[PDB]
Amino acid sequence: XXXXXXXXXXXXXXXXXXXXXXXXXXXXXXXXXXXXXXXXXTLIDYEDSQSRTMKLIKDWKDIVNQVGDNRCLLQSLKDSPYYKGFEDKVSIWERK
Amino acid sequence: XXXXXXXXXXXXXXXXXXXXXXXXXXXXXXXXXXXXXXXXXTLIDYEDSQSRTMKLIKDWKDIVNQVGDNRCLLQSLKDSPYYKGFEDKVSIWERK
Repeated sequence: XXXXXXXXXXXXXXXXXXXXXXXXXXXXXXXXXXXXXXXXXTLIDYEDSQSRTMKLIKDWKDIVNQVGDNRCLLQSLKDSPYYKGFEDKVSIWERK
Repeated sequence: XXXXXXXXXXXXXXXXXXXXXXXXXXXXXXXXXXXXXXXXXTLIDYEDSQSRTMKLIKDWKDIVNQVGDNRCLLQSLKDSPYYKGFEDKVSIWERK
């Protein structure tokens, strides 16, 4: 609204300013932690020679490549100058 | 997907219940998180027999009692049913 873009002009500017650093990082990091893994491990029924039953896993590269993307994304976050205030969550996701 | 939300419906109702807990707890935790930065170690100038100069510390109990309050507050957070989604930050502040 025309009245609100003036009245809130400072709150809007400061947010856009911070877009170069902490806020963009915030967004991307939240997404990385929310995703966690590329996909749930596939549950596939499998049968051996002797008639047992078992669920097995497939599509591993889909899962592993997401992990590699997340680790290199954390390395990309390690180059930000505002990393000193957010290092502690990065340690969590690093060890995880 | 429709197949997904009905298939996972058993979890969604319980996750909402979990959320009610988690939000109430989270808000309380936020207050503790906001607190930590404010405390300042006492700094004072002191002089020995031989005329050196040194800054020293006082008012220790003011600092230590806040730490005890924070640890028992974390124990109070450990009894919440929504602790399973927020355990990882509690581990940070526990070790810290």
